[PDB]
Amino acid sequence: SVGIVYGDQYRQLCCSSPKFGDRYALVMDLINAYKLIPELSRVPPLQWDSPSRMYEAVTAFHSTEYVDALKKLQMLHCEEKELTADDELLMDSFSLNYDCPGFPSVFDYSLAAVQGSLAAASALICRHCEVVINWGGGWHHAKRSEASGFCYLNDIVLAIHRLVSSTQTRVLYVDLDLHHGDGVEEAFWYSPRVVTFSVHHASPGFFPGTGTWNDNDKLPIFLNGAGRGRFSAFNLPLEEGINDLDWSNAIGPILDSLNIVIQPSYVVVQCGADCLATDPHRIFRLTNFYPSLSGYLYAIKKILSWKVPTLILGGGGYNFPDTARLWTRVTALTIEEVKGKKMTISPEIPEHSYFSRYGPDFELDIDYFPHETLDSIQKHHRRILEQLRNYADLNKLIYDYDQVYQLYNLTGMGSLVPR
Amino acid sequence: SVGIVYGDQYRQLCCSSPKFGDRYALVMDLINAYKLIPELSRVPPLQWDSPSRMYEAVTAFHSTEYVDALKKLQMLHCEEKELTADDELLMDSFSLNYDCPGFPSVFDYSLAAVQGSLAAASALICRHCEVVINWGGGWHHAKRSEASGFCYLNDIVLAIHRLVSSQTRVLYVDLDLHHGDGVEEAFWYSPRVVTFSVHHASPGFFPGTGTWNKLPIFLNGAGRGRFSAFNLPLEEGINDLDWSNAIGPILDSLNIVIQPSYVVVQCGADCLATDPHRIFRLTNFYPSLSGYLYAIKKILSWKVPTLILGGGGYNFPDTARLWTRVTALTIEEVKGKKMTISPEIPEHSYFSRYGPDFELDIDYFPDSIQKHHRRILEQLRNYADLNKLIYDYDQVYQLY
Amino acid sequence: SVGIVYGDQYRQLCCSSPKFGDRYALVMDLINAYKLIPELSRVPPLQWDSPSRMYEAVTAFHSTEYVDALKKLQMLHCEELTADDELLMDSFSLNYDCPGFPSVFDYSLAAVQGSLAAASALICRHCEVVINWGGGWHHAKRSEASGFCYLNDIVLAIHRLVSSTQTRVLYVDLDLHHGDGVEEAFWYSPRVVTFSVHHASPGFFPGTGTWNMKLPIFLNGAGRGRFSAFNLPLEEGINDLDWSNAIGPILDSLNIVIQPSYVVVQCGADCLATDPHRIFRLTNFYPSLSGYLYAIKKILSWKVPTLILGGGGYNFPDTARLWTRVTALTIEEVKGKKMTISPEIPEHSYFSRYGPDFELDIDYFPHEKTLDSIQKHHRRILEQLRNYADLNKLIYDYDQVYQLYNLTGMGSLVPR
Amino acid sequence: SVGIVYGDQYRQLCCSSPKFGDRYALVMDLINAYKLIPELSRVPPLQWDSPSRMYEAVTAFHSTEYVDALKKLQMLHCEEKELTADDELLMDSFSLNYDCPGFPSVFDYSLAAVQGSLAAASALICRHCEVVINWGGGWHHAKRSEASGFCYLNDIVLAIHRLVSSTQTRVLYVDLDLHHGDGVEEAFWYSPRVVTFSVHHASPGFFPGTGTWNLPIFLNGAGRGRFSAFNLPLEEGINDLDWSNAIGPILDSLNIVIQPSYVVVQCGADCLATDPHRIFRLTNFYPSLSGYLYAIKKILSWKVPTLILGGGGYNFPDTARLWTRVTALTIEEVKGKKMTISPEIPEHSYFSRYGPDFELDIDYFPLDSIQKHHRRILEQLRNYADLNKLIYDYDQVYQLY
Ligand SMILES: O=C(NO)c1cccc(-c2cn(CSc3ccccc3)nn2)c1
Ligand SMILES: O=C(NO)c1cccc(-c2cn(CSc3ccccc3)nn2)c1
Ligand SMILES: O=C(NO)c1cccc(-c2cn(CSc3ccccc3)nn2)c1
Ligand SMILES: O=C(NO)c1cccc(-c2cn(CSc3ccccc3)nn2)c1
Ligand SMILES: [K+]
Ligand SMILES: [K+]
Ligand SMILES: [K+]
Ligand SMILES: [K+]
Ligand SMILES: [K+]
Ligand SMILES: [K+]
Ligand SMILES: [K+]
Ligand SMILES: [K+]
Ligand SMILES: [Zn+2]
Ligand SMILES: [Zn+2]
Ligand SMILES: [Zn+2]
Ligand SMILES: [Zn+2]
Repeated sequence: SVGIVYGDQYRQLCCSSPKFGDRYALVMDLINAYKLIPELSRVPPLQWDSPSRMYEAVTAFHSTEYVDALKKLQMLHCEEKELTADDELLMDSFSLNYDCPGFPSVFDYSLAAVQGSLAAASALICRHCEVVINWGGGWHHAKRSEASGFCYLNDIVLAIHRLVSSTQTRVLYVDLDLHHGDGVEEAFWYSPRVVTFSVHHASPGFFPGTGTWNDNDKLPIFLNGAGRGRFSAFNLPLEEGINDLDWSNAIGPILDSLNIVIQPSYVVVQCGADCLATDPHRIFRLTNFYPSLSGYLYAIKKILSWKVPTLILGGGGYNFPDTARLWTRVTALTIEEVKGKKMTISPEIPEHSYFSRYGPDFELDIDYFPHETLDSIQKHHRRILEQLRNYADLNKLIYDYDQVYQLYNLTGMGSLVPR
Repeated sequence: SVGIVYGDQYRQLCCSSPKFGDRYALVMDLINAYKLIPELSRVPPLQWDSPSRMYEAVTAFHSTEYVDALKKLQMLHCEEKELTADDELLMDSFSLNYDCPGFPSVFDYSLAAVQGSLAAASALICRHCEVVINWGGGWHHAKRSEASGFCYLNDIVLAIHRLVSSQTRVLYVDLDLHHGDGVEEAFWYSPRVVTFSVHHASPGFFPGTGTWNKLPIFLNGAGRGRFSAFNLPLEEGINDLDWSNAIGPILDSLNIVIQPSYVVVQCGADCLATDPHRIFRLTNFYPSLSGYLYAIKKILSWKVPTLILGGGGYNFPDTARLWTRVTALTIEEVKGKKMTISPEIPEHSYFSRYGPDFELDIDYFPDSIQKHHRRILEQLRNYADLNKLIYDYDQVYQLY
Repeated sequence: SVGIVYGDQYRQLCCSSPKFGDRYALVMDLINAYKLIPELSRVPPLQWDSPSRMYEAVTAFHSTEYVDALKKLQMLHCEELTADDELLMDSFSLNYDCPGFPSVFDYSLAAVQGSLAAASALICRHCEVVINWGGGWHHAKRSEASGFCYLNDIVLAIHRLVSSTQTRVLYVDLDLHHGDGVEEAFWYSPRVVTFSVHHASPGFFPGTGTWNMKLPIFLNGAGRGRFSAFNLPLEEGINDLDWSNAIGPILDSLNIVIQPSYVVVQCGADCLATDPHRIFRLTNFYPSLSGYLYAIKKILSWKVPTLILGGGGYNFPDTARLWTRVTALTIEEVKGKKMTISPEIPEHSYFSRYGPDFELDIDYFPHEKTLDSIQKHHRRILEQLRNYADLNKLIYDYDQVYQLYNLTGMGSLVPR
Repeated sequence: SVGIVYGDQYRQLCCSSPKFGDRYALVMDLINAYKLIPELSRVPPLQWDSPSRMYEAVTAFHSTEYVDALKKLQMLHCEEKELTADDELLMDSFSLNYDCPGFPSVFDYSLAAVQGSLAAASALICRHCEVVINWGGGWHHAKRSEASGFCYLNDIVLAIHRLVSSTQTRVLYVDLDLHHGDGVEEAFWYSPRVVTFSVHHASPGFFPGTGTWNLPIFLNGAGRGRFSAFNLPLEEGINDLDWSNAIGPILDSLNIVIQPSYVVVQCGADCLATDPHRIFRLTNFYPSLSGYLYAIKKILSWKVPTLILGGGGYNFPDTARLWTRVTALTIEEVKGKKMTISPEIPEHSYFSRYGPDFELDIDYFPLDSIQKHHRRILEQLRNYADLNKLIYDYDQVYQLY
């Protein structure tokens, strides 16, 4: 069973923010227009039996004072009067400003993603679904008491906490967004049982600034967790311009090696679409092509081949029609891999009420033409495999050198694997 | 609303240089130890959506080749190998040497101050704050294609450029011991940015400008910027009261005549009597009254949106002592809210650096100007004539 | 007497082309709004007593087959072309930047009418200077339209001047572009000395007026006209002061050696810093002094009868701002009568075109060298002037040219 | 109309290089001697309103650093002194050496061909002309940042780029030169909307080395451009008839399947039997029918707006003889007006260069491999149409062979 989170009120709330507009509606209606919905189990967003129960769920990660302020922010925007000087100071102390402003539905909107991702986690735990998709979740930047990067509540952290607390259990978090998954990495910085791995662009002044090299008389180093969590936070920063094949070859062996050594009970994937070549960021050059294979589809197919219960989340993606094109192909691929059932998608966009948003071509492939020794990252592979070996030793896990070696030897790079 | 620039990454980068060490941490922790943080709105440093957007922002003033060299200098210092002869020549061509050497974070460090001061300007433009403080910025010596005086990127120029491009005039006031040459040069041809620096000048003293230039005279701008660059050089040894009487009437007449839309103040603390320069004898005393606090209170009385920046200051505990009082004064004047600072340094992480006395007061025992006033008043009349500005000449004469 | 060409029908025709729109109207109405018109003598455009007399006048330079085709082009646009018609027009470059429109012949002829009348007013001594802001079309060739120019009013005016009763004419071309049509017309003629200052670079219109690439050389005329065509190409970015210092000594030297009976000045405004070409950085400032006003003031100080023409200029309000100052300066220098121009644009029906500032100075902020000098061009040009004087058996007053250049310590550049 | 690029400055620049001498003047003076100029619309070379505009046009393909170096090379060759060691190294890094040395007009000469072919493309886009000829263009070997084979700037790539960006638009490029058209092929390697087709000699060690087997296989494009680059390499000694039958069905198949909006033809004359290469044996005969005239007549029969360019040709009078007949044929096919050309060269300034016989015909007395290439090319065209979701009659196309 492949699950997908949706509902009537859920759709309205996910489409109520000023930044993401109707993106969620385009995504779900394109999935529906390609007749995928009858193949999927609807997973209803979680609801609670009291305000105290909802508050207890959200403050499993976020501070009480931060949740109080976010609810007040919504109350204030639902009325006419402006904020007092002391209300402004309170909101500024939680970064509820700039890129994370208030709007009349800001609390309900943020809470909805939490409701959907917690429901998704519960459907994996009780083995009702082998995979669950939530295209309304994936907000990786929010911190315990701080909004960041259009993210107000961290549905990912709360979903992972539910998985890891169910009954040895380890979770592997994989972050494919253009940006570093800083909020999820920070929440589990001291926790060996949640291993985080983000691949992303990093460069001076590019948001959020972390996930890359860190005094004046020593070579830079990668921080990678602390305390009991030492060696448990992984990062691969990449330069701008990377294409499908080079991104696939960059993360593929690393993903396979993480699965071999960590042996996770659950995988959580953030699948932000802002690495597409047609995203207005224009930083990476990934596609949604499916023969010349989309880096995204290569990575998802590899993750699903492990047969580990998996949560697939959304995230960034600022070309709304092209984000829908990618996530529709991810959804079809998940059905095929899990159910063994061929899913044939017409190259022409089907009739539906958002059809006119797919112009001028009205085709499923994004409108991009890919075009092309010293840009390699073999020293990153070596650094990351040494970190994985250190993680295994610290946590008294089997490090199967022979299997990791043969994996890397498939591409002639077995010498990078440490013993 | 009074804003202040800080953040966790910002703090680590502002403390990553060899010359300034952990100064920014002492400053912000003393402000926090005196319970001033809850009175202030945190302004997060600006971040960009692509490398191209960052480059476009910095090269609004600096040349692309200089920005390229500064980034390569950081990369080269993150590897063990020595520089090649060709790379040494490249860095020399941009003065990335001597007092502006490379180190492993030199580009991220320099850019951080630009991110802070651009966010500060935007907070003023959108009216979120009436005043914004950035003690990580104020690097007034860097030029279009040249590092100078421990300054690599000119965050002040970029901030002012954002302000004027939002009829808009900016008044720039430079209180540092040293002449603010980079900012003056950037706006040498611009009448809408009036610059005014007070500083020590004497033969061989850095950077050499801001003073008399067959016979000698004062240069003061060019083209349509003629008469728009003001300077007051002072002899060594000046105390709070004489420095205050020197600058006070000039500040008041500049505001009256120019009517600025924004004021930008560089508040470098190397004029303190206890700075190792030991050139001027200013204090942080708040009843003699600190020359710094006199100037800031006067500027804030104008009720013009204002950016307050850092700069020099090489006695790090006494720089923190001064800038903590400047921050409290700004809260008082803008919000109308009394601030009571204990004369004893409160216990906190850096308490031991304030020994052996642990007081907030620094440990100190406290016709040339008339001519400069006549010259500056004449220059201001010439500036107003050239720019068709309305001003009661006998109202501004009586200030002096 | 300072004359200026205008009239009611003339204004309509000069404002009838697709490229230049109402520019001539803005120029003359700004001159009128500053109250300069009562100081000037109106010079009416020349009219003829028959079609044959008009045709004879135009074909003093242009070919009969080119004039015939230009007349037919207007006729056709007053009524599609046949394939033979299209071939005919293409053979004369009556296409691309020089297309047809319903008034193309009358429009082109009008500039000729104005500049011929201007020349006659100088010849009979009615005016000491005449201004024609509807003329100055320096690119047109004897059988070819070029660069928005269909008929060469400058060539026809110079021909009238030089054939009036040892007469030599000095032509000075200040336009951004090389004055190739005028230079070509008089290539074999020693009695018309042409001097153009301009931008030149690879691919920039029209391509001539620079090195011909043995090291490259400047071509400078041929036959009896050898050494009589002068050129100074300049790199982009030059400001008022550097342009003034570039051409000032060369102009003074040309006057000393040539001793012209008439000067003709093309004053195209596309060197302004605010022209959309954005190549040179000249201004109209008058205190840091406009290069144009510096050069006009110098030329008028010679006290030689002078024709001042327009030409390029694609920021129409800023072209009017410059040419209004040129007009006031000409009155001041010739009459000795102070002309005070208010910095605020006066009320008139084109007032709204001068926003958002509504001031007379162009809206530009000048800003800022050792290697960009052109002293070898000065040396080359003075050698050419010496060669011209020797070929034509004219006095070469070395002492005077030397003292001129030694005012800036550059007397060593002058050849013996 | 039929347009042709010329002008006095254009003529001077096109005649300023050491390799091609006054070839362009012979071509245009023979066309004029046969009284063809009144039948043709003159297309003036493009000029720009600033250096920045020129640079923007040229760097639509070429790198800024390469254009900077080519301009510097001209500057350096306009002075007396030798190059410094540092400047020699700079020029070497762009292959501005060997067969692409500097000379006093090298940048203005190279830019002139770009000016002409861009103006030719604009005349087709605005529909002033149905066909435009530029015998000063056709420099197919230059790359983004590399000079090659006497080519410094690629006027063909820049012209094709203007054509494809004008409105969906598809361009068919046909390269008849003795050499493989590698620079144009490479520029559009990833682009399905520009289909390139070169017929050429290829053999071990022969310039430039590409356009042939790479069990070896033909590379044919990449990405969305897979199957969009076509090549036909031919053995030395081939005659008019065998070359015509080799390419004739390929050309018709491409037009039927691609349905191009524009055709661009490179017509380098170094396949002539009398070219000093002496590799192929084509003629300019118009009764044995010139392979060049066969191909041009076929392409013009499609009634698609067409650009005809020059290229190689190192026997200058015989190149003029061929291109004069190409020009007369273009007028005939487009206008439907017969062009009678005397078999004897007319009197004109260059008459003495056509001795000792002074005739218009060049002075020349005139298998399983090709069938294998045809099967391969047909399979590639089927793959191209499938990948690009184009509809075509499989047997109507195969019938052509
Ligand atoms: O995706 C994110 N985090 O994972 C995230 C976090 C912070 C900021 C942004 C964001 C989005 N946009 C608008 S798209 C656009 C981008 C560049 C140019 C023009 C439009 N700008 N910044 C996204
Ligand atoms: O602040 C500045 N510009 O605004 C600036 C610019 C250039 C140089 C310096 C500087 C600082 N120090 C160390 S303090 C010290 C001073 C005197 C004796 C012993 C130590 N030495 N030179 C500061
Ligand atoms: O003045 C001339 N000869 O003396 C002359 C001759 C040929 C062409 C042109 C001309 C004018 N414009 C439009 S202005 C403009 C220029 C650059 C960018 C944007 C607008 N474009 N080309 C002027
Ligand atoms: O045409 C070309 N590319 O399309 C091209 C490209 C590279 C080189 C050459 C070239 C020309 N010549 C001299 S002719 C000759 C040929 C053989 C023997 C004697 C003289 N030699 N090589 C032409
Ligand atoms: K990521
Ligand atoms: K962890
Ligand atoms: K100062
Ligand atoms: K200034
Ligand atoms: K000129
Ligand atoms: K002459
Ligand atoms: K070929
Ligand atoms: K192709
Ligand atoms: Zn993102
Ligand atoms: Zn200082
Ligand atoms: Zn012009
Ligand atoms: Zn060839």
